[PDB]
Amino acid sequence: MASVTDGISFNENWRFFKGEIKGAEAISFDDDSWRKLNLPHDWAIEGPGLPFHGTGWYRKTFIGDAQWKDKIVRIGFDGAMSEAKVWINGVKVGEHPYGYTGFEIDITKYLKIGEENVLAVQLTPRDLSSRWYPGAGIYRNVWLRVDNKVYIPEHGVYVTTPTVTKSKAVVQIETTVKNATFGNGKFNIRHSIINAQGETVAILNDNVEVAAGEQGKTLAYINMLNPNIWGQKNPYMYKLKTEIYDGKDLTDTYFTDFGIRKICFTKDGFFLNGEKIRFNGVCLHHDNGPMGAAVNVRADERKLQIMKEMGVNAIRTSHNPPSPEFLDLCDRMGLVVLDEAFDEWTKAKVDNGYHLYFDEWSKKDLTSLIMRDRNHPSVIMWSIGNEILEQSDKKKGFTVAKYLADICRELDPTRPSTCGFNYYPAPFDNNMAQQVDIAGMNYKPGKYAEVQRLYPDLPLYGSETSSCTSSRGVYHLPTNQVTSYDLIGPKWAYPPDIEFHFQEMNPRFMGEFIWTGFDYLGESRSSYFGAVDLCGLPKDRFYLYQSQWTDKPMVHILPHWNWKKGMNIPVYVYTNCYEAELFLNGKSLGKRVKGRDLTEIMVNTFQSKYRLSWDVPFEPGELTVKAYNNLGELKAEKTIRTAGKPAQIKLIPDRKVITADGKDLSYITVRIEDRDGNLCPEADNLVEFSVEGAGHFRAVGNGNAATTESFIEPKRKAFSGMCMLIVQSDENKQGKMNITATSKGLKTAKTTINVEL
Ligand SMILES: OC[C@H]1CNC[C@@H](O)[C@H]1O
Repeated sequence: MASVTDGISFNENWRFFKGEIKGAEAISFDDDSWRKLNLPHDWAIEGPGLPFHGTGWYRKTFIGDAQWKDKIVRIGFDGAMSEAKVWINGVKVGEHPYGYTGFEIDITKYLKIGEENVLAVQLTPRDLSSRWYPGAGIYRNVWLRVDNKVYIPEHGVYVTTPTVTKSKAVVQIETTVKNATFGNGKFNIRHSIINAQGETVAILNDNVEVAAGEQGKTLAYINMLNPNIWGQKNPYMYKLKTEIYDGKDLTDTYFTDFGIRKICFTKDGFFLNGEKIRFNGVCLHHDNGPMGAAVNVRADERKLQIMKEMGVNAIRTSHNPPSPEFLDLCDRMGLVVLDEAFDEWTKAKVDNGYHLYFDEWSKKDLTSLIMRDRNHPSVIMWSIGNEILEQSDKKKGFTVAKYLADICRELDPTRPSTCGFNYYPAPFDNNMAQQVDIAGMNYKPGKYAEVQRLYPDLPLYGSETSSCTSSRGVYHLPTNQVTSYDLIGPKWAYPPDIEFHFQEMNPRFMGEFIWTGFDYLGESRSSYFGAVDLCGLPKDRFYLYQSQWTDKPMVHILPHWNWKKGMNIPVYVYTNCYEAELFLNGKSLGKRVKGRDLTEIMVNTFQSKYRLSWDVPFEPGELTVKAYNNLGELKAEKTIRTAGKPAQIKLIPDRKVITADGKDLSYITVRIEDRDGNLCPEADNLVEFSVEGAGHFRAVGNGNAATTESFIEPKRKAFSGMCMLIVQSDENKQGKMNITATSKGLKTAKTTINVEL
C-alpha cells in the first residue's frame, strides 16, 4: 500500500551503455546488447587522472504495477554525475547539470499501468568540469515513491529543537502536505517520535487545510522530558514517523531521522550543548579509492571510523554536497559537519565548472542542499563556497557571497553560514568575509593574529590546513613519491606542527580542517595530501595527528629499520605521553621529553614540540621505543625490526563477519612478511587473489599514487609492504567466503569471511 511505504529502492535491473548512440531514449529502442547492472554505479573507476567525461546511457524497463494505478509516482535520484537528461516513455521529464545535488521526476502522467515502461537517463559529463575525481554515472541511490493524492512531497518535514536542556527539549516540526485531489481538504497529522529501541515515546498531533492542487505548511511542537542528547561521545538518534490522515483514512507515512542538540557561536568560539567545542577536522572528497564514487555505506563507515581513531571530531565536505548516507553516518557516529555547496560561483576555475550553471541553478541547488540536509544533527554550518575567485573582485564580489548567505538565513537560520577563504587579506578587506556568519581561512596560520587585530568581531576557524604531502612508508635519506618525514608540499603548504603551533597561540580559532584525512583520486593519478592512504592504510602523518588529538596513551616510531650500515637514520617518535626513550638492541639512546627536546624541521626552520627525535647510526636488529608519563610509568611501547627477504603473505580482514546484502564489504589487509613474520617495509610483490563461496572479489588497492594498476582486477602489487583486498557479499547468500592470496615465491595465505542474514 502507498499509505505505509516511504520510498523504496529503484536501483535494481538497469541497462548501461558507455558512449553516444542515437534514439536510446525511445520506448522501442533495442537495449538487449547493453550491459546489465544494479545502481549505484561509477563507470569511470573501471576503464584503464582517470578519464571521467563523455556520454553514458542508462535504461530501465518495468511493468506499471497494478498498485500504482491512480497513485502519484516519482523517481528520486540522489546523484547523477553529471549533465543529466531523463525521459519516461520517450517524453523528456528532467534535466539536471550539477552532479552533487539530487533531483526528482514526476512520472504520474506518462505511467502505463499493466504495460511496459522505459525510464532513460543520459549523462553527458564534460572534460575540465572538476579539479578532483568526480566519478561518472548514476553514482548515488535511486528511489521509487508511490503516494496517494494527499501526501508529503520531497524534503517535506523540517525538524528543529529550539530548546535543549537536560530536563527538557522542545522538538518543533514543520509539515508540508500536497493535495493532488480535485477537492479542498483538512488533513490530520500524527507525529510519532521513536527512540533507539523502536518504542514510540511521544506523539504530537497537528493539522493543515490545503486547497485542491495546492501545497500547505503547518508548525507544531512537543516537549521531550529527560531527552537523550545527541553529542560526540553519545550520538543518540531519534526517528520521527509522520502519518497523514484524510478523516479516518491514512494517506501517507513519512520518516525523518533527527537528533537533539543545541549549537551556538560567538566571535570567541563554537558551542555544542553549552560547551566549547574545537574542530579536530578533516576535509574529505567523496570517492572511496578502489571502490570509486558509487555510494557504499560500509566504505564510508570505515573511512569515518579510521578518522575517529585519529581523533577527528569534524568533517568539511570539500567541495560539494555529500551523499545522504555519508551524513547519516556522521549523525550516527557523532561527527559535526560543514556541508559545502560549491567550488566556484560566477568566475571559472575550470572551463566547464559550476559557473556555467550559477545564474540559472545556484539558488535551486543551494535550496535543494539545505532542504535535503537541514534535519541532520551532524551538520553545523552551511559553507557557501571554497576559494572562490570573487574574493579578488574588490567592488562586487561580496554581493555574490551575500546572495548565498541570505538563502542560508532564509531557509535554515538554525545553522550558521560559512566560506573557505584562500586569498588574504582580499575577502577580509573587500567586505566578503563579513557576509557569512563564520569566516574560514585556508592556509593562513601566519596571519591568524593579524586578522583578529584588523577584524576583531569575525568568528574564525581554519577551513583548510597543512596540505603536507607524503607517500606511505617512503623515506628519502638524506622522486615520484614524497618523504613520509612530513616536510614537503605545494607553495602554500606547511607541516601539521605549524598549524598546531598557531592554533595554540590563537584560542579564538575554533579549529582546523586538514587537507586531507584520506587520499583521494585526482582530475600520478591520485593524491599525497591524505593522512591515511587511498586504501585506508595510515601513513606516519596519522600518528602525528593522533598524538595531538587523542588522550589514550600511544607512541609511534618512524622510519622502518631496513637501512645500510654507515647511514645515520633520523628517528622520529610521535606520542601523547610526557616523554619517550629509544632502545637499539637493548641499549638506551636517551630520554626525550615532549615540549623540551624539540625537533628541528625544514619549512627557515621550525623548532617543533610535536615530534621527538634521535640521530641513530644504523646497526641492524630491533629498535624499541618506550613512552612514559611524568612519574616514569610505562604507558605504551612499540618495536620495529630489520626484516629479511620476503617469504610469506598474511591476510587480516577488518571484519570476519559481514551482511548478506550484496553491498557490505570486508577490507582484508595484505602484508608481505619475512620468515619470522616481520613486515618487509619496501616490498612490492605482485599478489594474486581468488575468492570462492558466499561472495566475490570486489576491488584491490595499495595507496600508491603513481601506478596504473586496475582497482578491479583480482591482482595487486604491495606498496611499502602492504596492499588491500576488498571482498563483497552476494545478496541473500549466507555461508563461508573463502579467500586465497598467492604470490610467486611466497607462502600462500588463506582466510574465511562469514556472511550472515
Ligand atoms: O593543496 C590543494 C588544495 C587547495 N585548496 C582546495 C583543495 O581542493 C585543493 O586543491
